[PDB]
Amino acid sequence: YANVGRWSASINTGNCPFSFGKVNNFVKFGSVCFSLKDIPGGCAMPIVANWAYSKYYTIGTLYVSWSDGDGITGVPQPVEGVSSFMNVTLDKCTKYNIYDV
Amino acid sequence: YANVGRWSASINTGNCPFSFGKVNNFVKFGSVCFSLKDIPGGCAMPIVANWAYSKYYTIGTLYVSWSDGDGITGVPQPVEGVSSFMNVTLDKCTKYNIYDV
Ligand SMILES: *[C@@H]1O[C@H](CO)[C@@H](O)[C@H](O)[C@H]1NC(C)=O
Ligand SMILES: *[C@@H]1O[C@H](CO)[C@@H](O)[C@H](O)[C@H]1NC(C)=O
Repeated sequence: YANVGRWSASINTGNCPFSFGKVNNFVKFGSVCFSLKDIPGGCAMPIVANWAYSKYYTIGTLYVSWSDGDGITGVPQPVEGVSSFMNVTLDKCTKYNIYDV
Repeated sequence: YANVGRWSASINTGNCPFSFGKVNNFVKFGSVCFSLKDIPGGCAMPIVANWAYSKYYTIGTLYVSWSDGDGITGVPQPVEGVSSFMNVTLDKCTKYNIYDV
């Protein structure tokens, strides 16, 4: 969509213990699955359009379901192969995600 | 199923204030109902298969719904008729469920 007039749209957390987008920050799961048709035990994130922050419509929702644990990690950008990078900024104040801390 | 390879499966509490199996411990309801198709206001317990505790699949879910109150009790084993047993172990430390305490 275009930002025509005072229209806006977004995902919202809805009732999940994470947000769409924010799961790119090294959030971990034993298994995670998404749908545009409802899925059992899963939380739902409303795809909300609104006009002027004054009228709001759930133009759809995203249904998301997961196991806690790990083996699945959400990440900022692409990765390849067996070899894995370590990226570190020495001696400068830094925001870090080190061995899932 | 057989425990072939590292496969396992279970019910989990999901989002319920009880577990399947554990409701056999004298848990009480005004009404309770179960389904394999979704039911309104009810919590859902995921029927999870997993491999090696490392990949997990909701092979189904159990949907469960209830009223609080009583007249329905979950119990360990069968019962019959109008007459009801009292089973007590005097003078030895014991785990008890006495008049729903
Ligand atoms: C480390 O992260 C920064 C963030 O932009 C990126 O520019 C850089 O390419 C990364 N280094 C490696 C080795 O991936
Ligand atoms: C009392 O509970 C024990 C637990 O195993 C059982 O073996 C016994 O038969 C019970 N007694 C009665 C009267 O049901």
